[PDB]
Amino acid sequence: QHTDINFTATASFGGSCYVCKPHQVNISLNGNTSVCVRTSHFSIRYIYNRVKSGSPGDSSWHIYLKSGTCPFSFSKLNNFQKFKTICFSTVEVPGSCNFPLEATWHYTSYTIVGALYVTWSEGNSITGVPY
Amino acid sequence: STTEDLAKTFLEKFNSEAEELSHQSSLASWSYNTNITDENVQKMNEAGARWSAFYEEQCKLAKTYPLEEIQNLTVKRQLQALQQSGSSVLSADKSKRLNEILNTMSTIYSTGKVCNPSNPQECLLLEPGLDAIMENSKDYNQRLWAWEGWRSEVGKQLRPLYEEYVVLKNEMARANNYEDYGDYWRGDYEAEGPSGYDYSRDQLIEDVERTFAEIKPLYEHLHAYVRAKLMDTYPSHINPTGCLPAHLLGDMWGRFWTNLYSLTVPFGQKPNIDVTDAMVDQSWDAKRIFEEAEKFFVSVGLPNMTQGFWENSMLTEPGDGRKVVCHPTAWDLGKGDFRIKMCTKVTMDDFLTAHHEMGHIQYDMAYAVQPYLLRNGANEGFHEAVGEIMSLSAATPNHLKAIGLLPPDFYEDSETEINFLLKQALTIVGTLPFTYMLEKWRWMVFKGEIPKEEWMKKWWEMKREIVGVVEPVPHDETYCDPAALFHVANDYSFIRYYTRTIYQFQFQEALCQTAKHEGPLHKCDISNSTEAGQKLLQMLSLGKSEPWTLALERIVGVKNMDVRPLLNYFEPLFTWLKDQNKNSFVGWSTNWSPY
Ligand SMILES: *[C@@H]1O[C@H](CO)[C@@H](O[C@@H]2O[C@H](CO)[C@@H](O)[C@H](O)[C@H]2NC(C)=O)[C@H](O)[C@H]1NC(C)=O
Ligand SMILES: *[C@@H]1O[C@H](CO[C@@H]2O[C@@H](C)[C@@H](O)[C@@H](O)[C@@H]2O)[C@@H](O)[C@H](O)[C@H]1NC(C)=O
Ligand SMILES: *[C@@H]1O[C@H](CO)[C@@H](O)[C@H](O)[C@H]1NC(C)=O
Repeated sequence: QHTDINFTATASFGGSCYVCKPHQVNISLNGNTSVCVRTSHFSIRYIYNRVKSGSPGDSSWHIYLKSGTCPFSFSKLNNFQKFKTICFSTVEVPGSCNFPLEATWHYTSYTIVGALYVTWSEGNSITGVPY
Repeated sequence: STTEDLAKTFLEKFNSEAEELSHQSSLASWSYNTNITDENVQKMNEAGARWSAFYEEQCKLAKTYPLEEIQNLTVKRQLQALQQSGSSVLSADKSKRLNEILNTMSTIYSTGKVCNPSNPQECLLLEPGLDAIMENSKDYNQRLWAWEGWRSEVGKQLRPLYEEYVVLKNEMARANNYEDYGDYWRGDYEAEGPSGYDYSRDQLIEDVERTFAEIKPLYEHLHAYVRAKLMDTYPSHINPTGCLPAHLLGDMWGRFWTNLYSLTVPFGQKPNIDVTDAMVDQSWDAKRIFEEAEKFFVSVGLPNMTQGFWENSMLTEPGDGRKVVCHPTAWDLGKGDFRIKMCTKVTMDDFLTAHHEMGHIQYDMAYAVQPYLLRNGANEGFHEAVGEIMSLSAATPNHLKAIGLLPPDFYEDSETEINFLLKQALTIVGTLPFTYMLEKWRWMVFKGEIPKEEWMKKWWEMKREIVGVVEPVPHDETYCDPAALFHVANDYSFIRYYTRTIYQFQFQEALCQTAKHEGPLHKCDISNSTEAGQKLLQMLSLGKSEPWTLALERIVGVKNMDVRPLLNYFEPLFTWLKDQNKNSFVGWSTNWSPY
């Protein structure tokens, strides 16, 4: 079959120093902390979602991910790359690729708020379709 | 637990409930100031009554936390600040009177009209008509109609209110244990601070006067030169030895002489330093102005403006017929919301003003990293100085070139150097004696050195001695001409506009040495100097966390005002004027008057 994985960061921004760090930032692989691709084809997209705060200071709040410790670019995963195993987790798991999740207020201070964890065994059984 | 720990509990509580109530009060002041309508006045009041309640209650719940007993010099700072303040020590009845007097003075000023005696249906407001006369007109009698109409038909109205206002603000002052409202104000400049860094509030006067005396000669010669030229335009109205008639100076007040440049430029055949005409020839819109200002700020390594700034600023007078307040202000609404309010027009003045107002937003952005109680400029001068530093770099002919607003073949020579330093003296050196006098009057009225039966006598006695400016028409004490200026009717300390001016060169010197600029500092354009950007940002982001004295030592050498960079900026001009004046009568006589 084909599996979609939405990797979603949801963040709320108030608190003491509005500008210094986000208040809370929940991180989720499909509404769970862990997904293993078990289908022949898979897609993964990163979704950033702010909550309403009643302040246009939102949208100067950027949370995005970074090129991590591994030979993949997040965007390269979806572009017909091939694996035998591929699994995604929210929290550090053994022997993993790490895509760190940095947050920033309008490019002032940068402040890491989590990461996407990738585990893989090379093969020709699982494909990354971009559609 | 330790009283200091138990006071951190208080501070943490404050710094949460505040940042919601602040933003909500700010958001409703915005709407009024962006849409004056009686239901937006109401909402504004309510939310600010929520803020007042909390703040004045938590002031008193913070005095319960004694200061000697706290050792952390952040929690001391934060607490000291909460504690001190509050027009809160007054009868519920007398508090409510003040606010009616204050809101009445404000809207009398907002809505005052002066009416053609030919067409009684034609009737003019400062913004937009009467200021336009006084800025553009060359007709002696039209200037006086406007100048006098404003003072006689709104200044008079203001006079009874102003009298109550001094009584009750003097009461508010002495009941927070100050000498008079004048003292209450001068305490923006009090530091306790560390050792070797304190500053009392009775040294502001001393040091204002000390530094003003040192300006007086450069100002005298400027004055001579401009009365000399103004005769060419109002012959038979201007005595070559008397003070300068007040209605002739560029503003409804002569706060700045800038709009006298037309008439006083030394070398006018050269390319125009005043870049208004170029702006209009190149179809510059308000968006263009603010973008160019943004780009300046970026080039020195300071951030660009937030999306919210571009979404919600008000950068022109809106076209939907809404009535708004145009007085240019740079709002920190909190929660990272930053805006400007400004009815912008295509003028080298609003171009410089956009740089100034965006400088405010940068100090505002920078100190948002500091606890709520400390996110204010160090003194009121610092904020307006950081603003004027941007104008200093952005008005130099070099930067004007590189922007486009001077033709590509332009090249400075000693004649255009003098041209520039004349405009920039009309604007800077000019406003210095105005600012000192207005506040000496205020401070002295407040002390009660000046009774009600001399309020307009002393005013024009002092305006003729200190400033060199003479009423064109006699004014009895049925008038309150001080209150005919925004800042006075809207209850704002004015001395900030003096301290700003001595600082803005102190600071510019510093940054230029860090920008490794050689040669005259009036040819400094810190533009493209990321290193000077950093140095500035390093003060900006301290906010009020340190004394203003300590904050001078960081960027500039000294821990007090120093008029020397200002004298050096203007030294070229000083020497040309002194020549250009030898066969003239430099200084004035307080005796002549146009009547
Ligand atoms: C004064 O007290 C403040 C707290 O009110 C201290 O700030 C803390 O500093 C430590 C440094 O390791 C940080 O981990 C904390 O996050 C800071 N704030 C909090 C919430 O406690 C400050 O260091 C103290 N010292 C002075 C004199 O400034
Ligand atoms: C503000 O600028 C953003 C790009 O940021 C630029 O690069 C970062 C790393 C910083 O150096 C920053 O100061 C630079 O300006 C844009 O994405 C954003 O749209 C701009 N905002 C607006 C609306 O002006
Ligand atoms: C102006 O305020 C009125 C209420 O006083 C409101 O109905 C109107 O929508 C506001 N206009 C804008 C564009 O803010």
